[PDB]
Amino acid sequence: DIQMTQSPSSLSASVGDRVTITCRASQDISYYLAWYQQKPGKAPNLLIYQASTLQGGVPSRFSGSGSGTDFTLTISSLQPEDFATYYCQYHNSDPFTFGPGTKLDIRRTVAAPSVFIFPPSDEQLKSGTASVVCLLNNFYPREAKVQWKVDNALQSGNSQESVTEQDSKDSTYSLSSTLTLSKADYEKHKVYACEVTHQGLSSPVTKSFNRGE
Amino acid sequence: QVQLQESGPGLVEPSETLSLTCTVSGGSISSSNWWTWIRQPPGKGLEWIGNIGGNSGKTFYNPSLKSRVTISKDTSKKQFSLRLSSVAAADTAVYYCARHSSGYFTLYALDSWGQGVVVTVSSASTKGPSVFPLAPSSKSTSGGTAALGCLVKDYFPEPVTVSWNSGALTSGVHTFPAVLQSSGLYSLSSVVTVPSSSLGTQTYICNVNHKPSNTKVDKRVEPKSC
Amino acid sequence: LQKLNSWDVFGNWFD
Repeated sequence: DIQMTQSPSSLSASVGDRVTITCRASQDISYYLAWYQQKPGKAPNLLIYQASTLQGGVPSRFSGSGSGTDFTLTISSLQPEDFATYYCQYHNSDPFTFGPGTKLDIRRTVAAPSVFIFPPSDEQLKSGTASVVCLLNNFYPREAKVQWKVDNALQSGNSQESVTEQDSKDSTYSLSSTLTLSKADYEKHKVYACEVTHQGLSSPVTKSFNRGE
Repeated sequence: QVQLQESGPGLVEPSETLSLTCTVSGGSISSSNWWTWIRQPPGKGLEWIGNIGGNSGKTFYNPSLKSRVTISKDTSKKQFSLRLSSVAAADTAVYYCARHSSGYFTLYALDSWGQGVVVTVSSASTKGPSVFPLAPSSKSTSGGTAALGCLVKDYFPEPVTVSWNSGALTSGVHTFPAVLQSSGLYSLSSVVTVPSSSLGTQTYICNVNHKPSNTKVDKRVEPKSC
Repeated sequence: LQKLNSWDVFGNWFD
């Protein structure tokens, strides 16, 4: 029936920009094209239907155009809360195909992370496992490298990390890295350290603690 | 106008039947709307599952699912429902109900949506989290700012939600996406930055909610005693 | 298998 493609698959733009993303249908779908915004962890919100009709309650800076196979969504006066995945959809007959989505990120000036480290709690130690947490707060761009060191020995294979979505006002990220050891392994060593490299740092930042202080 | 509330299980074992229900307010099931189900597999886009005409009862289904999908409605109970039989690991997804508005001869779009239900297909058992404090200290302080948090560990399936002080503390809160550990269980952290001068006066409590286990746990987060 | 057309849209206004 209908194949839907979107372009670009991802982009960044600055606050104040006027940004256009595209959708194409593999067959003529007249003007029966809808656009949705999807925030991380939320149901999508309808922005536009019939290719250019603005849904009630949607800000005036969203607009759409096109008919046939090629369509566009334009966001004028781009706002920091406009980061999202945007989806097109054929909305008049089955299988009501959605495009693959376009991920929009907001661009801002480089910001270095604040770095914090958390030793395992005594509570968790009583259970036989030790989680050491390193937190990178309010940085940009998203790319950061976190290396764990235990008594100055580089670790590998025993940590996982997670990154938040962009902040809807200041457009920064935060990142959490967890090093997981057994209680017995954790009690064999003294100095635990998180080492962080990031575009906004002139040299790597090391946050550390001595076990049991 | 129309508001939608979804209900259903967070965890189904393979080969069993998944059932979800959507409860509608602000309108009758018997209406020119097409009541709809949509899903979103992890890391993927949106997929229309099928719909049912509120008045006519005519159903339409996505061809990649039609032999296993049934959509039905009950106007007197203000609900419509999805049945997905013979579920497999690939049916793991967030499932949404939605209202597809209609014109006289053409359709509009999905203008109202339920909140979503995270559905995992797995033979593993449900497990509530252990909540551990991330205590504030000198090594979590920058300027007049202290970071503290909660480690929510070893739970299954997704999701958990975290609030601070029952939702009265939202500024500076970062709740991170969960990671899947090698044990097959999830773990996430939630952190907040607060004035360092408040650690001796203000109480900080993370409220952890894990609905698949019916777990609600409040954890006080305090400086250590060394 | 039947596809959703304008007759189906229109029919869903009745009752």
